[PDB]
Amino acid sequence: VTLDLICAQKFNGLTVLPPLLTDEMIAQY
Amino acid sequence: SQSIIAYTMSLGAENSVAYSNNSIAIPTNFTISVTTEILP
Repeated sequence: VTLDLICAQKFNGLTVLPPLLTDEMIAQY
Repeated sequence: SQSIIAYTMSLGAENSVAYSNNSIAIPTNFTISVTTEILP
């Protein structure tokens, strides 16, 4: 699964917020 | 002298579980607990 249009989205006001728990912390659980 | 601070999220205390082929743990005591749960 794969987590550029992204660059273009940020020009129109689209924002993506980061997750609180990282991928490593998920692996710890 | 209090101020805002930034820190890494703690994932809980680290404990290494003792493991052996001849070793086992039998509870010698118990406690009756009351948990409170709420739902709308």
